[PDB]
Amino acid sequence: PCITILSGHFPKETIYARKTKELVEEYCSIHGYNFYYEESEPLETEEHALHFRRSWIIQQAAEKFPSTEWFLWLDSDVYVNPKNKNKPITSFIDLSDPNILYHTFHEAPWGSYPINTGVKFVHKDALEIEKIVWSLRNEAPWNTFPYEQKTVYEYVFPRIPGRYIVHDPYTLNCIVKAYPEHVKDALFVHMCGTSRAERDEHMEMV
Ligand SMILES: [Mn+2]
Repeated sequence: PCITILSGHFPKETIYARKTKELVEEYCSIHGYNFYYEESEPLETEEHALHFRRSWIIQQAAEKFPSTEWFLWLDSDVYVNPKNKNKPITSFIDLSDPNILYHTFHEAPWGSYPINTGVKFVHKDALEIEKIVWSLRNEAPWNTFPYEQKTVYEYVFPRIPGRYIVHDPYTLNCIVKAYPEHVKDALFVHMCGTSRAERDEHMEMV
């Protein structure tokens, strides 16, 4: 399928995010995926609004790449494992069921929520849903942690029974501290919960 990977970060001075951007862009070039990257400074800078911004950036990606079938959001703290950069996304996940609108990933047993949306596949037919997710950013309880992640799991999922899958995260949302043993074989490696300087240091070793 036509896949558009999207992400974003501000400011440009944040080195780890420059590096993850580079690796994602390279990965897209290898497999012919579209790549959308939001470099603008957010107008709403509170923690909740920052987390929700992915559901606004997806519309940017849809406008730029109208032929997209699958949108793939990656946090700026996610990168493509160099060992696996020559392998397409479809070698790791089956996107053939026409009924699915979201592919998401758990973070068990080490995490704190049933899904981790640092990596999130959204079908083109869920763009109007993402518009709703964005609209909920300033309404309780969706404006409370974990924000868009809670909104997807607790607002969206109940309303689309059978049209989402929660997958093991070992290859596609491979949280570094939680699944160190799987990092080597992952496609998407997720530097979740760590500081900027810690991320800079990790990326230097990549
Ligand atoms: Mn993250």
